[PDB]
Amino acid sequence: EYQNIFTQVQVRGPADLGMTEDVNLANRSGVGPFSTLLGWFGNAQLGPIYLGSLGVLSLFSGLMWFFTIGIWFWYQAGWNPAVFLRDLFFFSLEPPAPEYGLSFAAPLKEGGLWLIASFFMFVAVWSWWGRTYLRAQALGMGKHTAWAFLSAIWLWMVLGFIRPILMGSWSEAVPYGIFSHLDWTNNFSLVHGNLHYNPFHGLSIAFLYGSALLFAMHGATILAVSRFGGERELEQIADRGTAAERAALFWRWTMGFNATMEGIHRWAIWMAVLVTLTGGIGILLSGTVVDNWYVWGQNH
Amino acid sequence: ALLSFERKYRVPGGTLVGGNLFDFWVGPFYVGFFGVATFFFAALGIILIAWSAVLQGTWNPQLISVYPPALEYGLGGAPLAKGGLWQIITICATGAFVSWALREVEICRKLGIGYHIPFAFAFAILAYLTLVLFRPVMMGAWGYAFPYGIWTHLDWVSNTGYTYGNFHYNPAHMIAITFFFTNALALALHGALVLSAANPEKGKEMRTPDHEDTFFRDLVGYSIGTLGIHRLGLLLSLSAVFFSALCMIITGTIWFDQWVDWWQWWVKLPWWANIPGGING
Amino acid sequence: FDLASLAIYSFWIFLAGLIYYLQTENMREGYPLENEDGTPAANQGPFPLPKPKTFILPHGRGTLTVPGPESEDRPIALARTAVSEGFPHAPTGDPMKDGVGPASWVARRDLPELDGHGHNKIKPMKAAAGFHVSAGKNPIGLPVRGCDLEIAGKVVDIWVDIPEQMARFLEVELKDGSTRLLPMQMVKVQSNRVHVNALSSDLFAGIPTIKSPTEVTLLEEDKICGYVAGGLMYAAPKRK
Ligand code: BCL
Ligand code: BCL
Ligand code: BCL
Ligand SMILES: CC[C@H]1c2cc3[nH]c4c(c3C)C(=O)[C@H](C(=O)OC)c4c3nc(cc4[nH]c(cc(n2)[C@@H]1C)c(C(C)=O)c4C)[C@@H](C)[C@@H]3CCC(=O)OC/C=C(\C)CCC[C@H](C)CCC[C@H](C)CCCC(C)C
Ligand SMILES: COC1=C(OC)C(=O)C(C/C=C(\C)CC/C=C(\C)CC/C=C(\C)CC/C=C(\C)CC/C=C(\C)CC/C=C(\C)CCC=C(C)C)=C(C)C1=O
Ligand SMILES: COC(C)(C)C(=O)C/C=C(\C)CC/C=C(\C)CC/C=C(\C)CCCC/C(C)=C/CC[C@H](C)CC/C=C(\C)CCC=C(C)C
Ligand SMILES: CCCCCCCC/C=C\CCCCCCCC(=O)OC[C@H](O)CO
Ligand SMILES: CCCCCCCCCCCC[N+](C)(C)[O-]
Ligand SMILES: CCCCCCCCCCCC[N+](C)(C)[O-]
Ligand SMILES: CCCCCCCCCCCC[N+](C)(C)[O-]
Ligand SMILES: CCCCCCCCCCCC[N+](C)(C)[O-]
Ligand SMILES: CCCCCCCCCCCC[N+](C)(C)[O-]
Ligand SMILES: CCCCCCCCCCCC[N+](C)(C)[O-]
Ligand SMILES: CCCCCCCCCCCC[N+](C)(C)[O-]
Ligand SMILES: CCCCCCCCCCCC[N+](C)(C)[O-]
Ligand SMILES: [Cl-]
Ligand SMILES: [Fe+3]
Repeated sequence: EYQNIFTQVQVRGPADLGMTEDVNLANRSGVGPFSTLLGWFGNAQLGPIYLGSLGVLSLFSGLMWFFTIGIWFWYQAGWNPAVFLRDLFFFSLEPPAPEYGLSFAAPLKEGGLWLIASFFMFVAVWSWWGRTYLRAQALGMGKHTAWAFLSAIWLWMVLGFIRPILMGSWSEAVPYGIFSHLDWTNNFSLVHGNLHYNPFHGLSIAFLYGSALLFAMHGATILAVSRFGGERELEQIADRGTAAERAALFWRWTMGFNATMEGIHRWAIWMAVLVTLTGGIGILLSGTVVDNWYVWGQNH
Repeated sequence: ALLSFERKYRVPGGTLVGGNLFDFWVGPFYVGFFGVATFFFAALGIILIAWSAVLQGTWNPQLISVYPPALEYGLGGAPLAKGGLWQIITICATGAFVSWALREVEICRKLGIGYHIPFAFAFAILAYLTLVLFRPVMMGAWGYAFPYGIWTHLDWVSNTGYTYGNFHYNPAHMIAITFFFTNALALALHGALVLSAANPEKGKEMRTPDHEDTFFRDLVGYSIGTLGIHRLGLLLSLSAVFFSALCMIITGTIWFDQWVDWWQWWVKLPWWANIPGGING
Repeated sequence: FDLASLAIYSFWIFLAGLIYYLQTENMREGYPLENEDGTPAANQGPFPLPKPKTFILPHGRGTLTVPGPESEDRPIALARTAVSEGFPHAPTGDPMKDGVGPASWVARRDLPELDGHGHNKIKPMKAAAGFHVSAGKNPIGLPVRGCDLEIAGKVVDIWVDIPEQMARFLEVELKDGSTRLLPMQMVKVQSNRVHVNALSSDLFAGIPTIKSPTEVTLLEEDKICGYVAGGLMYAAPKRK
């Protein structure tokens, strides 16, 4: 039978310019081209996009961060394009050495540049957070997106800013590099006596696994009742239909309890935000309070 | 007891085996033939677990660990205390996981809905069999499978990984991780987007799905749609697990060195392989 | 007793309250639990019913307060098969016509779903200025074949979800000149035909009809989709 994974017949019409509400229409781009490719899987329309001061500041500040890491990689490559492509994943922009402590006085080639890039990244991320808030506010929506985004920002703030400060050395931050930042992750665990025995790490894993579990359940459930229009979840909330009832009854008969069309999305948002919420706590306690998690674990 | 709207759905029919012999509910749980099978496999595996705990000498759930047979046993049977219990418990676990999926299928039929859910659950089963069956068999010993213990099975992950240097460098391992992170990223955005529309600012009417589309076009210039995001979430989570089974079925079977060495075909391409400078020069 | 021990203990307390909260939030529909005779069940579980919340629906469609007094607002043509609880309830007549089992529908509002601007969310393409088939096979004109390998009619139009630019129904003209709507998710568009495995050719006429040729209400959508999905179980005797 038909599985509703890919659209059978695409239909296209006049582009949707979207809701107005209190959005400043001066900052909306034009509509982009339709993508028959994306139409097989989702919507084919590209754009419009909103471009305010925060967006411009984020995009610009983010490209400076990208370009700063860039010129450093070209410098490590001796400006040779061949060496650049060969060792692209091996290049790394490292933080200042431990001797500089929390000083911004490290020369550029010894962590000064890492501090500059970190400044641009800091501005780009936080201006983008403000963006997610104001876009919801302009449309009169709740701020669930901005608050869920804070959970990711929390782990990112712990890894590269909060924890290094508490440790008293920028050298405790993560380096900018494909392979180099994997190695930093590996050493962090070895130094702190195996993160497997950090309970917040184990919790973080439970919610990471649990998020793949929950989205496979939810995604499979909505597609299984899409024959009753189940993906139209807002109206199912305001006016329960047979889609919401069958969805609930499948899971109630399967495991003994069930959700509502709204309630399942509170499960979803919390399952996901607890990943980076517990994780940021585990990392923050590593080296500041606990030096060896395996040893710490054996006393409790 | 029933949900206020549940009775009209509790009709007979849909079973695959036994006709109406097992076509009934216990409280909320639907039984069916495979519900009985699930219960029988589960009740056995649990008894053997308790029996292994007696042999081990502890009733603390944090210390109980059922180990597979020693490598010297190859792929043959072992005595109960020397890996046999792991072998039987693995059989029961498989029986329970498969029975669970076929029970879900019977529920899909009685409710006239699609079979997406048990299909997705089969990927999780595939991953479990990749680690306890497919990979051990290809490597030629059950001992390569992981032990059934809360903490001992984290040690297995650590030992198995570091046997190949830093498992991070397993390229299939990178892809699976990317899907896991992206999935949690997509799950958070989806839950937040629906809730933001069903629960708007104070003094506001409920939002519409158009607001959801408009919010994401304003944010990143594209909205995938109410249907597309559920297709996406299903795809992200299954691909993550798919590449997870892939990154292990190749480890120790067709690849035996440290995974960082796999990336040298790129570094040591004879043309730029000798150019001085850079990291590798 | 270190700061780490207190953090992990505080979190497990936070998580217990979070679960408690999440469960009650998911009890705003379908509770309180009923006995199989409709009366309230004695054991309702350890979690209490949540306190009412109010949604203000847009376009002046009123407010919804959940939880509230639940009602099916329709007859249920089933009957007990056992004195004890937990056994199937058997149809008393035609389950496809009576809308029970997999053929069930819910008494949703007899109004069409609207978009963000107050217009009908779904519309026939002949009434949707500018919409067309952009990729894939265009089913308009193709014959519609049932699970009995007989032809029930031909596709005459596509009902489109305009905000999402998506096909949701095929309008199929029956031998008698009338039309019915078929869920897009229950048909297979092929080179020369549209195959509907859920229904036989002589069960298309039984699909509920709509009151207006240019709109479909939420009630009619549930009745149509329920009927078609119910065919998988109740039309199987003549499925070749
Ligand atoms: C997946 C790749 C690795 C692996 C790597 C890790 C790592 C690394 C970690 C875990 C962690 C856990 N793993 Mg393990 N684990 C594997 C295979 C398994 C299997 C299995 C049958 O294949 C099971 C049941 C478990 C079970 C568990 C839990 C004890 C724990 C949290 C998981 C979770 O919430 O997931 C998401 C699922 C949900 C949110 C749904 C609820 C699932 C519940 C929690 C399952 C409980 C199972 C119970 C303890 C055991 C069976 C009981 C029977 C009655 C006998 N692992 C394989 C070998 N697992 C974490 C931990 O804290 O370990 C101590 C951790 O850090
Ligand atoms: C040797 C390696 C160690 C180990 C060391 C670590 C370390 C170190 C860390 C983890 C962390 C994590 N580990 Mg561990 N880990 C090990 C073994 C495992 C195993 C396993 C099977 O054994 C598993 C399943 C995991 C799983 C996980 C996750 C639960 C967790 C990451 C959360 C997350 O989503 O981060 C991904 C999300 C983020 C990093 C958030 C970032 C958000 C920012 C704001 C994004 C900005 C992007 C930028 C601006 C834009 C780019 C361009 C765009 C196109 C616009 N680990 C072993 C024991 N693990 C983390 C954690 O929390 O631990 C408690 C962590 O720090
Ligand atoms: C030191 C350890 C090594 C390492 C070594 C390994 C090894 C070795 C493996 C992984 C595997 C994985 N690693 Mg690694 N990995 C490390 C670092 C990381 C980091 C990180 C940030 O550093 C991350 C994000 C990951 C991520 C991951 C995933 C891609 C994957 C685990 C998920 C999976 O397959 O689930 C699959 C899901 C399941 C197995 C669950 C199946 C559940 C069954 C079907 C049902 C159970 C029912 C239950 C018993 C019932 C209970 C009922 C009660 C009511 C509760 N690794 C480091 C470098 N990693 C594993 C993998 O790919 O496995 C295939 C694996 O074996
Ligand atoms: C495929 C994508 C993700 C996914 C999806 C998924 N899981 C699913 C489903 C889906 C779609 C279901 O429909 C099904 C379900 O009903 O979920 C509520 C299920 C399910 N996923 C579950 C767990 C689970 N899924 C996981 C992962 C994933 N599930 C993937 C990430 C994980 C981990 C560790 O990541 C776990 C632990 C269950 C809650 C449930 C299936 C329950 C089931 O089969 O029940 C019947 C079995 C019993 C009642 C008991 C069997 C016990 C054994 C006989 C003995 C124990 C032996 C065991 C090997 C001990 C090992 C323990 C140690 C390793 C700690
Ligand atoms: C959009 O619509 C949706 C819904 O409705 C509207 C939902 O309701 C759900 C379900 C999701 C939830 C309820 C969220 C919470 C779930 C989580 C966190 C997953 C993790 C779940 C668990 C840890 C629970 C696991 C429990 C069990 C496996 C049950 C234990 C098993 C038992 C007791 C045995 C089963 C019974 C039998 C075999 C029959 C008995 C046999 C006899 C012989 C008597 C989804 C996905 C959805 O999209
Ligand atoms: C032709 O090529 C050119 C040159 C044009 C390019 O553009 C090529 C460029 C690239 C290919 C770039 C490739 C990019 C990377 C490899 C980056 C990889 C990044 C990671 C793996 C993630 C690392 C991020 C983790 C860290 C370390 C985050 C730190 C964030 C902090 C919270 C910021 C802290 C701020 C500080 C210390 C000071 C600034 C100001 C404050 C007020 C705090
Ligand atoms: C072609 C232009 C592409 C630009 C992309 C920018 C970067 C986004 C990347 C990853 C996040 C995944 C996005 C998917 C999250 C969707 C959340 C959701 O629920 O969307 C449903 C729908 O949009 C509501 O109607
Ligand atoms: C850091 C974790 C954040 C919690 C995630 C869940 C958000 C719930 C809060 C809803 C926001 C309410 N409001 C009025 C601002 O829209
Ligand atoms: C919102 C869903 C809640 C899911 C809770 C899952 C609990 C998993 C338990 C993991 C064990 C963690 N610990 C502390 C023992 O390492
Ligand atoms: C790990 C936490 C426990 C997992 C199982 C939780 C769900 C149990 C079954 C639902 C309740 C059943 N009952 C009979 C009370 O309705
Ligand atoms: C229920 C059918 C599932 C079959 C797969 C189960 C895998 C068990 C592996 C252990 C085999 C032990 N044995 C029989 C060789 O002694
Ligand atoms: C590799 C895992 C094998 C186990 C699969 C058996 C359980 C049934 C899952 C498939 C049922 C879904 N479907 C679509 C095939 O009907
Ligand atoms: C000594 C106390 C240590 C911190 C304990 C952490 C538990 C509470 C934090 C949970 C997250 C709360 N919030 C606001 C993000 O929803
Ligand atoms: C049993 C103690 C419970 C206290 C711990 C915290 C429980 C509250 C959970 C968060 C509430 C969610 N909310 C309303 C902020 O969206
Ligand atoms: C992974 C943690 C999941 C926690 C699930 C606990 C909540 C189950 C509540 C069952 C009660 C529902 N009931 C039977 C009264 O309708
Ligand atoms: Cl902006
Ligand atoms: Fe949803």
